[PDB]
Amino acid sequence: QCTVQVRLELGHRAQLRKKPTTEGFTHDWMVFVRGPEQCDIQHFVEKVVFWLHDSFPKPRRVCKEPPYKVEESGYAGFIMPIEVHFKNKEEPRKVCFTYDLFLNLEGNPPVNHLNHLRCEKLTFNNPTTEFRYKLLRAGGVMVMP
Amino acid sequence: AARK
Repeated sequence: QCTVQVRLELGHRAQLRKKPTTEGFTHDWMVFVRGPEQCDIQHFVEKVVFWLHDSFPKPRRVCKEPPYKVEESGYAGFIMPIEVHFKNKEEPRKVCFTYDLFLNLEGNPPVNHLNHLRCEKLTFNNPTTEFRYKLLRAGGVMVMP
Repeated sequence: AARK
């Protein structure tokens, strides 16, 4: 009875533009999904889908290859659903996350640049030898339940 | 502030 644990980092960067765009976009931002500490999650990740707000053209943004990121400009923050799909025949084939993109914070001295990061731990129960190999090539660690 |  083997249990495999893998870690993913979800984060974002946002910066006030020197000059707003013609449509009034005030900020440049990036949202990303990556492995911690030089672990390559491409061994076990097939693709990552970033679901942007309806206001953006073609909101369903797909990264099938690293880097897994979206870089955009805008005027407001929003909740971004994010789907990480696995290189697995069996279930689970995907995991769903939600990421809160925030562009600003209220502060005595204004800050032009912002960055945030979260650590998400994923647990797979009795994977196949092929998928286990994939998770462990990406820095996964196995415990016994 | 600005949210959507």
